[PDB]
Amino acid sequence: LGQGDFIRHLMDLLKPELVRPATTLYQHNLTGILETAVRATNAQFDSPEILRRLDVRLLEDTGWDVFSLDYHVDGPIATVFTRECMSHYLRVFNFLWRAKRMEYILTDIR
Amino acid sequence: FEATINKFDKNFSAHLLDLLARLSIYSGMASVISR
Amino acid sequence: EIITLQLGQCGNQIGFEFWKQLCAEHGISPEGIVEEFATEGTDRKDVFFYQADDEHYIPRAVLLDLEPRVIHSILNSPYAKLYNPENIYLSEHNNWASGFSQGEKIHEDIFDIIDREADGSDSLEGFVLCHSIAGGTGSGLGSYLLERLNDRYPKKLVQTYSVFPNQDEMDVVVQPYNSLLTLKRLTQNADCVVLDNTALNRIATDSFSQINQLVSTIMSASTTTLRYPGYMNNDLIGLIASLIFLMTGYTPLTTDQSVASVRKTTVLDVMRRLLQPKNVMVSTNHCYIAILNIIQGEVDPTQVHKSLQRIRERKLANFIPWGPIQVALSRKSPYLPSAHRVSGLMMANHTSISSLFERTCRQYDKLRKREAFLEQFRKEDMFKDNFDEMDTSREIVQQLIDEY
Amino acid sequence: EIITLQLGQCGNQIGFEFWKQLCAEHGISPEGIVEEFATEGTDRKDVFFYQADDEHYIPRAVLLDLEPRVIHSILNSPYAKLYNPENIYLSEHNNWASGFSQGEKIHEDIFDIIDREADGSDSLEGFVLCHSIAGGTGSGLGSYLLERLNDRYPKKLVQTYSVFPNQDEMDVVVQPYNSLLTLKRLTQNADCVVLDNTALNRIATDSFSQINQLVSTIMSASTTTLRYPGYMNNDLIGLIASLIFLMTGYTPLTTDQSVASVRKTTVLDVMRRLLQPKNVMVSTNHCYIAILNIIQGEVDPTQVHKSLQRIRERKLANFIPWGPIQVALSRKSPYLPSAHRVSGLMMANHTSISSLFERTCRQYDKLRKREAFLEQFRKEDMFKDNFDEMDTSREIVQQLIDEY
Repeated sequence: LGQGDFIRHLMDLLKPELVRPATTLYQHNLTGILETAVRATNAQFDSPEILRRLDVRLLEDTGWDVFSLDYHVDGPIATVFTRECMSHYLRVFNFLWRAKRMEYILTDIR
Repeated sequence: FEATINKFDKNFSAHLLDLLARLSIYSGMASVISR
Repeated sequence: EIITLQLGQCGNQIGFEFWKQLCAEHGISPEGIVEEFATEGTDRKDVFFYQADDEHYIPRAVLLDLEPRVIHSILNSPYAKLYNPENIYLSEHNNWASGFSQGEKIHEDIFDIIDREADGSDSLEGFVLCHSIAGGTGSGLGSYLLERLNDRYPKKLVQTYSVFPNQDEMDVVVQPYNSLLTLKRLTQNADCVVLDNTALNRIATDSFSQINQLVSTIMSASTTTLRYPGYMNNDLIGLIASLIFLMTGYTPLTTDQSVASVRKTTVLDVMRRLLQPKNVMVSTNHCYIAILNIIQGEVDPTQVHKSLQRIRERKLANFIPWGPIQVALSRKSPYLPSAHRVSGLMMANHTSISSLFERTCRQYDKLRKREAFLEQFRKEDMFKDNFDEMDTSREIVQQLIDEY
Repeated sequence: EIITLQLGQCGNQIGFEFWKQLCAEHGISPEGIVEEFATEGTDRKDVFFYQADDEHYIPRAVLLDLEPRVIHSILNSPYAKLYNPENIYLSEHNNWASGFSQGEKIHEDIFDIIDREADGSDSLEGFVLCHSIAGGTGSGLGSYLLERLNDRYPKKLVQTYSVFPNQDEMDVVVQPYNSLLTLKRLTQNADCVVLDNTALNRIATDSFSQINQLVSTIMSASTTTLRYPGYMNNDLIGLIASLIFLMTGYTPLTTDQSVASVRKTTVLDVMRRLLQPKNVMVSTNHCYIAILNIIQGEVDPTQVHKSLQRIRERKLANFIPWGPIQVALSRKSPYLPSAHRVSGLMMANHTSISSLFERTCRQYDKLRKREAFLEQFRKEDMFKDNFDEMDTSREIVQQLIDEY
């Protein structure tokens, strides 16, 4: 979440979707929303290569409990991350996602 | 003639509500309803 | 995204110099062209500008005025071509009632322009209003627009930079009425920046061009982080929630000739300076309600924590007994010289502001007992029968003062 | 292919500037020669022009007029040599009855010309008529030609650009009669574009040369896709079926001096602008019947879908409760500068047009009760005995209004 500008728009577009239960959620729909955010925010001016790996994954309730980004990496660069950094980032990304919706709720009440 | 035009309406409108039904259940194929 | 509604001569100028500051910050050419050095810029431009097929950028601004002269002069400036001629509006041909009557008369075209501008933005966030509350144009026209806007758009923010009349100086003889009515409308419709000529010129000392340059500086520094995305405070609503009437202060309010004293400027000294009544640009153990400090330049959060700790221990401030500040950090534009090592802007809500209204109420009560200068008001339809509007407005302001 | 029948001074001019626009678009020299840069052109020319052994192109146009002066001036223009002298017809030597009487008198030569032109086209699709309904020439002559044409050619379309008299301005004192009769004939024979000087000049403001330049722009933009083949809407009948009285509007109606504001023009903003009553060039919860928007320039169908979705949700339009729009895309001519990133033209059928006739009927009823200016009409054979024609026409128009 070090971008901030991109995650702001991404939390405004997933609001109408994640409120529904997880059973009606299918991954093929959210990708069009993620792709829309990367185009509108400042993340468009970015290396096309790294943007090819950034996608969504569905953890396996409510839509605010199974959504998370993945950024899969394979090849030579995969010897630095080694399937454990990707099992640690997602362990972190939840705590930064919760502490981000608990704030945009409290600026909506305000 | 005056009595068969209304039959086609009940017949054709029934198939269209079937097309719009199946074209909704999908994960493009969803933007067709807006067309 | 955001829209700017500037009314009266005061608002018209305010907008002129605000957009001057903006184009200076974002490297936008006077004609709307983009400079070569700024081609690869990272700064976000959608917030205040929208680009055009000709590659030029157009402000999301609308010009309103009862008189042509000011805007005609604006269009003779080097910045003339930048604005959108379609949006600009001028009356074909000094009272609040007259202003509101005209507002009722020219509803259609104004809201046409506003709708056209609104539909060009995907994620409009709120409104910005710049006007003076004393003169006939600003007061009445802003009143009418605020009313019909809060009615039209019940899901958009409404922010204003309202300029208050000087009081030590005896300018509008009929100022009490216009000020009181504009305050009524502000309480009844405005989401959220008070301004006065008296203290503003006081700090300037110790032409309208320089005064409003300072005001535009305040506005731009307020909107910086929104313009420059970071980690926290990435939206106007975030700003408003963290505070909610306001007053402002800016530390590096230094002339172009006063850069000779390059004083080693920490964050602590700045944030301290933002607290003193002298720097508060506006003129019962009255205390604070909220404080926000936006800091530009290099900043170490350890320094921020230390400054906060020391100020808390030194108890230089007073807070409400019935309720439990904020220090946000931004990045300077990469273009304007960083003559200041670190700079600070403060926006706060403090109870003392109540006094303002107590003066104006005292002013208004000092006239309503003798029916001074009511002849023109009776002319307009709104005050044709009676003046119950005035009584309701006065009681509303009294209720607000009691609440404070 | 298509034929153009233009009558009266209004129609004669309309044709002059329409063909000016066409030759500008297709790169046709004033003399009928083709420019070198356009030698390899892909644009279809048969629709409005037929080439000649001398390599020059001749319009499928016929000039009709009760008076010589206008066409004589036309033949003194730089475009004079372009037209076909054979087709042009001038009466050797302001009333509808007189016009229809002459039409009865000069049947033979007119239909000779029309047949000659028709036999030169393999796939003629319909007819185009340009005329004014008030003046004596246009009204009566168009009436006669429409009658005898619908009789002669029962398998060809008949499209008209009928110009309606100004009403706010009190021009033809006997306008109600001519207008009412021409409307009778239009309902009784015309396949399918209303036009009025009042709103047309209103939009022009906010000489006949410029007014009719705008009108020719409308006509050319209407016929663009037919001229420029694409995928869909490759025929006039396709146009008519998708809608079926009409009104029109064009977004980029900008002076040659008003290009300075190069506003970033999406498709959404254009298609939105085409909806407002202001842009409708013509002057009970009245609603729409049909809407068509032809868009020129780069266009992404995703943008079109998004605009349609948003407008549908915003419910800016109203539709018939008893029945279930269309957005077609074309390509600009490769020659005229693309000063507009994307442009839009709208043709719609809306119930409010009924009001027009209600005015004219009110006008006509405001005269028939006192028998004003009937002396000249009694002179002609058609109204020599009685005026039952007038009564039938009035009742037909009343029936049409009731149907609306």
